[PDB]
Amino acid sequence: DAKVETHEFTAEISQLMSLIINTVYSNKEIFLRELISNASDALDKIRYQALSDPSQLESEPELFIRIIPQKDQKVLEIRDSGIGMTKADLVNNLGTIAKSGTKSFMEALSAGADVSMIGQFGVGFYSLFLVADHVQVISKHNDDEQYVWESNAGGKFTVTLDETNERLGRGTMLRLFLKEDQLEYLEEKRIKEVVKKHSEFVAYPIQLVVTKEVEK
Ligand SMILES: CCOC(=O)NCc1ccc(-n2c(S)nnc2-c2cc(C(C)C)c(O)cc2O)cc1
Repeated sequence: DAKVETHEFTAEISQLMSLIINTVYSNKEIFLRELISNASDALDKIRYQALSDPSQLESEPELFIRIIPQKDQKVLEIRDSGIGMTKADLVNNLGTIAKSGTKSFMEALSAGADVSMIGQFGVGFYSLFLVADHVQVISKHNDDEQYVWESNAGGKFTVTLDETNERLGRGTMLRLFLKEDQLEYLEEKRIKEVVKKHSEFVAYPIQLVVTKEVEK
């Protein structure tokens, strides 16, 4: 019965989340580019460590990004085998500590910036609220157990020891609970379109998991 630890977002991050979840910006599909870039960055970090110490890869030898539609749940999962995040990393990097990126980006938006520039401010993760109203971040770093960070775009998030999801081995899986009007991002054809348009230059395989009935 793992303790659910509740934490408060810094005010700036709560402010940014509210802006994104409510914005009517047109090009919502850039969320996927931002999340694939975060995955690629985490994969770059384990590759760097493994160049010196190859044993760091033994927890999951393959380096990949994997997109898993869960149609019945209205959930889109994005998994990577990058370096992952410890419990402390999840609490520190995903809410409690003000990122400079938040304020500068919000000022840029007020001045006319395109929401698509969010990654240039280091806060591209929060673009998921363009298409989702709830997210779980499941992560496993070689230095810690597997943990789940969870938020509903409010001012609070939780961190819980993971006793309910598939083991990642090493890496991170985002579970996006999609809005009711954004279910196109569960479709194979649409996902492929978005990946090919915005994520052509990625050094890791981008795998798409598709479920089909075996016909008679
Ligand atoms: C806190 C917001 O920061 C960002 O939006 N991007 C920078 C970033 C990129 C990768 C990681 N990361 C590391 S280090 N290990 N795993 C990840 C990771 C993080 C995310 C988001 C939750 C930030 C992700 O979608 C995928 C990841 O592999 C952390 C921060």
